[PDB]
Amino acid sequence: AMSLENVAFNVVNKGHFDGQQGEVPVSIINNTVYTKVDGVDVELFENKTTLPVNVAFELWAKRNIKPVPEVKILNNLGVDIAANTVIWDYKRDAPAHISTIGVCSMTDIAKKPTETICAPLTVFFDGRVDGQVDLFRNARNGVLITEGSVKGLQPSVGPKQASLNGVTLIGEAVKTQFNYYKKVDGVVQQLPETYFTQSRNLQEFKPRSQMEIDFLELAMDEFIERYKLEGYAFEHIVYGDFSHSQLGGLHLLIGLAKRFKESPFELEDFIPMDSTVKNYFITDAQTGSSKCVCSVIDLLLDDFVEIIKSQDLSVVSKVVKVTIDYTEISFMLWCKDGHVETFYPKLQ
Amino acid sequence: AMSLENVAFNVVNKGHFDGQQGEVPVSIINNTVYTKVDGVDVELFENKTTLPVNVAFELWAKRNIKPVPEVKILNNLGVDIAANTVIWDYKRDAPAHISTIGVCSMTDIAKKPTETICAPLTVFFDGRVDGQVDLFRNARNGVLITEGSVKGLQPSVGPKQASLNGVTLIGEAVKTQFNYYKKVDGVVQQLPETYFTQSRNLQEFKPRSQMEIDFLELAMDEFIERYKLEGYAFEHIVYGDFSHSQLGGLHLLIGLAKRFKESPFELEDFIPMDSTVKNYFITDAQTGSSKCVCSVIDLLLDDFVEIIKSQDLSVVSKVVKVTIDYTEISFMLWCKDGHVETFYPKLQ
Amino acid sequence: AMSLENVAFNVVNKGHFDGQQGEVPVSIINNTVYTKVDGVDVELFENKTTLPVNVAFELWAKRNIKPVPEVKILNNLGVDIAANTVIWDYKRDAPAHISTIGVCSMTDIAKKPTETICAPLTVFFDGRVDGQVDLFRNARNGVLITEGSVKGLQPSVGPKQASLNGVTLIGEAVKTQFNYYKKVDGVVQQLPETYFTQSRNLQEFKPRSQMEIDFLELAMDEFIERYKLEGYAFEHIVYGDFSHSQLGGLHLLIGLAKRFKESPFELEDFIPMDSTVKNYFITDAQTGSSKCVCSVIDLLLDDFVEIIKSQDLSVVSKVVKVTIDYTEISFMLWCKDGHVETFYPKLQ
Amino acid sequence: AMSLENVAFNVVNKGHFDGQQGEVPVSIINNTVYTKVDGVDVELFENKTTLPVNVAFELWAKRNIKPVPEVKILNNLGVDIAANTVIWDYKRDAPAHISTIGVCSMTDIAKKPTETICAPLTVFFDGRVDGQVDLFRNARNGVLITEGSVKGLQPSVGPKQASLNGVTLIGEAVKTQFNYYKKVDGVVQQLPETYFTQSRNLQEFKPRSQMEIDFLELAMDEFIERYKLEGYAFEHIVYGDFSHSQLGGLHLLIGLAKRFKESPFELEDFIPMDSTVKNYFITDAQTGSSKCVCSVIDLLLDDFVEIIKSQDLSVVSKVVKVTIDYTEISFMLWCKDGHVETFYPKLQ
Amino acid sequence: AMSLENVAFNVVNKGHFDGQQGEVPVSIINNTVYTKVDGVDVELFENKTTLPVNVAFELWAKRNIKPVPEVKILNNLGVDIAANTVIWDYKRDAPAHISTIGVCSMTDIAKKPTETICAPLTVFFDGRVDGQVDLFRNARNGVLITEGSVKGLQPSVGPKQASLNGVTLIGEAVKTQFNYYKKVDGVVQQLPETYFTQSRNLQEFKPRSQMEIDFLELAMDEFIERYKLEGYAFEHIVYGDFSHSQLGGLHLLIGLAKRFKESPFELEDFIPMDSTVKNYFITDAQTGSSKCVCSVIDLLLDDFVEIIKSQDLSVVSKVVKVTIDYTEISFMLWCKDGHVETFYPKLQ
Repeated sequence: AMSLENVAFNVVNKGHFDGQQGEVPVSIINNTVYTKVDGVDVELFENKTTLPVNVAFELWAKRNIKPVPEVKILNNLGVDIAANTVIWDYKRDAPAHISTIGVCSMTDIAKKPTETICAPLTVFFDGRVDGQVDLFRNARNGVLITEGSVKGLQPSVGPKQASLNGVTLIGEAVKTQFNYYKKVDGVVQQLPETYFTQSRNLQEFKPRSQMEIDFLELAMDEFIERYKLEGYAFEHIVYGDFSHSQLGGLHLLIGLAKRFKESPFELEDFIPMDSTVKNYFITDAQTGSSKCVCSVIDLLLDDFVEIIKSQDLSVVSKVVKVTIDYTEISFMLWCKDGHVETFYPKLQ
Repeated sequence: AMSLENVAFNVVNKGHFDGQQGEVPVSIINNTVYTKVDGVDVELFENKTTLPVNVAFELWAKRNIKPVPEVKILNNLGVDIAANTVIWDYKRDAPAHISTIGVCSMTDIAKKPTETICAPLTVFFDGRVDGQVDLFRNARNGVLITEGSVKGLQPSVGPKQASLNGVTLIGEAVKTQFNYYKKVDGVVQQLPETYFTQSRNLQEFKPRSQMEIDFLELAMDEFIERYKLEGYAFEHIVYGDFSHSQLGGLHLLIGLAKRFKESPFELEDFIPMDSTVKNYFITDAQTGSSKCVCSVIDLLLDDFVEIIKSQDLSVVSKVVKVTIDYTEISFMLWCKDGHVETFYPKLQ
Repeated sequence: AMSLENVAFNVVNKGHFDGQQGEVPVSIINNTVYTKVDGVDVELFENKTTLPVNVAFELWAKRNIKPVPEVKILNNLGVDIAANTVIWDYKRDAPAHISTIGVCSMTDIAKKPTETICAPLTVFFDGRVDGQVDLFRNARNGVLITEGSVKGLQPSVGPKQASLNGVTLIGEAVKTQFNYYKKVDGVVQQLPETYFTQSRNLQEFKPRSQMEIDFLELAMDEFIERYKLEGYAFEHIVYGDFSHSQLGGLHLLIGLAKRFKESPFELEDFIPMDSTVKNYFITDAQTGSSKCVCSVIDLLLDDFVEIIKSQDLSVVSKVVKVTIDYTEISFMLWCKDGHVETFYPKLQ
Repeated sequence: AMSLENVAFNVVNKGHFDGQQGEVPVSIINNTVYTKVDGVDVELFENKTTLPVNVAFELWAKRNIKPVPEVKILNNLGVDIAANTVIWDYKRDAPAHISTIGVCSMTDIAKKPTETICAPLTVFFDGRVDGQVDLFRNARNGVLITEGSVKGLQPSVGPKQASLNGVTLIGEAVKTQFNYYKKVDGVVQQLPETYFTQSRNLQEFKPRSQMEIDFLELAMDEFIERYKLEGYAFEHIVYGDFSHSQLGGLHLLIGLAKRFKESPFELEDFIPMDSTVKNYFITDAQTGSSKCVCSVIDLLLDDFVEIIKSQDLSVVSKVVKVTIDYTEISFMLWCKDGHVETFYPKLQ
Repeated sequence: AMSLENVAFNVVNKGHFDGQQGEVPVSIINNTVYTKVDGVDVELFENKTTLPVNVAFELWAKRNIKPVPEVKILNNLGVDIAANTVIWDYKRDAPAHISTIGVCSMTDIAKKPTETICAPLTVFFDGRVDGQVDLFRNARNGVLITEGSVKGLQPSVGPKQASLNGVTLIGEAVKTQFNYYKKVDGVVQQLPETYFTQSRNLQEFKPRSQMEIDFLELAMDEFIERYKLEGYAFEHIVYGDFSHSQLGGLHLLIGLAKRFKESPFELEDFIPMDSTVKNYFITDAQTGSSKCVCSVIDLLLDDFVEIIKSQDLSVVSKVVKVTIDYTEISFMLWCKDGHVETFYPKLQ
């Protein structure tokens, strides 16, 4: 019994779509959904998607309000569609997937993920919903998340953090660390050994290790001494070189966060989307040092130190592949006389 | 149980809103309403109104599909709103009235015309719908149409023609001639004795009298001779003077229709709406004779001859007030030596 | 080397996309594509589709300019996508199919119809293009058109008419009659024995048989006498009953065309798309007789006479399934005392 | 002498509409009003309303720039329209009322509030403008604000705060505390005894009592001890329970402000408008505790303590009505064994 | 004292901008200008231009309503801007020139054509307006039209036809044949000896010579015999070859008009603008013969016969430059054994 007026009633009264009966008067003007509240129009939704305004409104109302995997993880695992839910991409202000299964009549390719149209697609299954672990078992392609153990299936421990209504957090009142399972052409995959990005903000950056606490509190030369990082170019890669017109290094989010406490800078997110590696056009406000494409990754400083210290420093230029968020991230490693010159997530 | 998807289901399956249950998938993109038919979007409605697209769609679906009074009559009678129906203005491609009573939740000022908000508005009542003659009796202001007599109420015989789905016609299978009643401040008002405009097109103009048949067949001089119209300036007023840069006269639709059979002309409808008198920026294609504001009225030629022959031709300039479509239309009558020079529907 | 400026250069210089090199300055304002010609913007395309303006522009430029099957035939045969071409739907002013194969980077689901994503879709193949008969042989699902025989494949002779740039015609300088082939799940399907709709207009209707010439010339009673159609309700079904408020019958396009020569009527195409059976909200201008859903089919009068004369007239109400344009069209046959009362393409 | 170019001249030169003569060149592109300043377009106004761009621009230019009652007060008092001013709703970025009286030709229902169309509407009168106290005296329905005493009328002391150009403040250089008067059908109303919401922000929250200073400085168990609030569920209602997946309580703005100093949270304002009680979809970033509909009221903690301590705690579930901002606010009071379990502003 | 409300008042009351004082309430919604007429919005203008809606509305209201040169002539003469008028392009529904001089504050580059910014632009001057012949004399660049002689200036007799409000006509009540003058870099230029295109429609085509009357009446073979056109390929060039998939010839409008009387065809105007030579994607409905780029010129058949009979037929391929509408139109002349094979307005 789906309608625009019922989706709007649910938004107004329940904060989101909750399957409740009722209708509120709605008006659609351009890309905005309004509702009449005491004779005046109140904005309910501004469409930032490439879908029709009323269709995007319904998918946003029908979004998953439980902690879900971050869109970058789902993309890295090859998820095409979700089973009977909408994973809302809060970085793009749009649905994470083109089509739905049992969600919205306009976007639905099927009502149940058992339909033969879903067989070639990697369907996302949520073990927290009844029957979805069995639906994954029967599906040809899919990704499954669970809070606990699945009989006979070997798990992949995912990241500590998940997205709850666009807030990335490590849950204390809710579980955010999931077990991951993947099936390709009916065969359960052995998910690779992986590092995870920490998904922190520059504004509210918090250290998650004694090494990260020491990076933010110590001076550059004290930290590099304490952690035996001489010859690993942390001055360039992590701290950043602001002495020339082209900003040197600055590829770790912790280094950007440290810089941010002292002086501000403009980070232009020219491709605004969730990804393991982010690219910014950075302009340092203090010096005027800038870089059009400054690739930034948020790895735990210990994990980045482990990666850089596990590389052969005998070649001038070399690609270093690292599994991060289940995807293969290529890095460019540049050395001279057995010491690191630069190390950065490889641009195109 | 009103919804956008239900209004669209009714349009698709019933040709208009018919109160049927069901929903079709709808998408709204800009000012157009689409529906998915076999995987592709099919346009159902293009909003040409100043109302939100979904609101205008519902009012158009909920339009009156019975022969109704032409919008010019309703306007001339001071109608502000209709009771539990939508009079669709096909000349403006929009609802004839801003608000509704018991039609659409967005535009509704009341559910029943008995609500105190309707008391100061001239509500249109349709005696063909049960209980509407009683609602007119209780209404402080209103206009009533009926197919027969209402005990005690003195009728006004309206025009022969009515509008059925945008087609103005004199009904043969349906009744289009109504009795008119009006109330101002609780008091039934006597509607004036009036002429009616014939509501004809220039393209499909058909004569409705032997005088009109003779105007279209006889040459200018033999028609003026046959009907004793010498000294009444029909050469200027009805036939039109195309000899100078400013187009002379041409204020009767029959004269424009006669001209149209010999040579074409541009009629620019700069205020596109239904009205007793229409204004056009006319450009004669043959001669290049033009007039920015050429007021045109479609009176039966006999009725126009009666009006012009009932005037005193002894004054140079005089306003002549004639009741047409229940409204007083001022004409400007210009005479010299007891003969008409010009007679035209008075501008501004 | 695809670009908006190159697609626009091809439109301006070649009349459509022709793979020519070059660029013209383009501006996009709202849903319109303009080009600068001597300092002023000239409109190249108005987007009437639900796709982005630049994407719809490219698909329209890349439209098939050879005589192609009419969209109603393709839909009736279950075509989902075309192989390396765009079938443009001139009734909807939009692409006939959502996605493309090797046409446009934005709409492409594949570059070649051999990609596993195309396997479950009924791909349209054109035997007039090199390698497409082979691609049909390899396709899991598909519809093939050819100008001659394909060794081993049993053909279905299609309609005489095809669509060349939106003009439906029976080709004299070009071939418009194709052989049809269909495959469902790797298996070549036998297309049914079918009648074809004639695809004529009400305005430019031309008779295609001596029976059709006699329907338009002879009066109702002498046509029914000459062709022994007494008791088959042609007075109601084909000629139409305009005596009551609800318009009776009028389900054959030839009957509407005959009526159109005497007096005009409004046909409201509330679902504007190509289909075997069309639904119109009809208002007869002469009488005021109207019908919200008047289903109209354009069959050759001989074919309609054959269908109605091949029915058992001994039951009060019965569904009659007739294959027209490869699809099964249900009719409702109503009889009384061994005579037809009504016969109409069954609604909903 | 009202024009778009004159309204724009006033905005550019006076900061708002000031009745000054002059014109600036204006361009309208979609929902934005621009002005040419030295050959380039400078944005003057982005329309966030459901009114036409030029009409909304004029109403915003003609907004009241004196401290006015907050829109939530006006709505609670039943104000329909303002007399010869525009109360701009800065929460909705739109006019607070549909129509105007003597403001804008497009929205005006009358030029003077003495017109019979205004008689049934509750017109807002400002005693600070000459003759408005007399206009209220003569009006059938209305709300009057004054800075001082009105002869013969008994006042209602309103809130300390008013809105000056969207900034809610307790005036020091201007008077923001008004006397309120209301008339219904010619009869001056006895306005009810009421509490007022404090209209504070979460970001710039400031305590307005020693109890509020102690709530923010003391620990939970110290405050509940000092103010004898044991058994009143302040731990749940005011402090908030973040231990479970559903966020417990958190219905007072002071409690949200206290939480905000320690850790951040997402408050989703799904119905963005001014109201006595606000509803937010809250997600606690630290714990992942969330609630789709968390009703929040900003009462002075002393006023909330007075309300909760004046309730009978002997029933399991009970509705408690409290007059806040002249409106009746229903609360849900849940008790067990003579102690409060929860107390919250009642959702639908 | 220019305003949107005053431009709209002039449109409503005068049919166009007439410098009259007054204002009407206006609303702008998207690309449409509306006015309130008795409580409802009536559309005044739909913007089809790339200028802001209110700016395009003012330029259309301020359009030249006197017979003016056709836009193709102005373009061929290199006109960039008009002096104190707007030449409205009715083929593009937009101003013919980007900027104005003394017309609209938004588009104005100057108030008087004597401003140094106008010196490098070819300004159009109208000798029918006081002081414009003098402004042409002082102009560095310009085109002047006059109804009579200008002392000392050698005239160019222009075409018989001009455009009066979008209607191209040879004036009888107005003068449409002008004297043309041009200045490049202060120097009066001698305009070439030229043919003129006749500016006729396919629908309302009328012959303008005994040769043109004979082309439309006589069969192909007897016209070619009567006018001694054997060996000049009129069968291909003028009559058109519809026997093959590619439509042969058909480059003269009279030939298209003759064809149009027997059977219809689609002419796709892919570059919709006024030009000496027009390009159409033509599809013959009868045969299915088509051509993506069919260049069509409307020359008087006598003028085309004179051009083709004045060519040397001894070379296989040759470019023939003919002056038409003051511009040099290149034709491609193809011969074999002393006879014409084809002659067409040379593409790209």
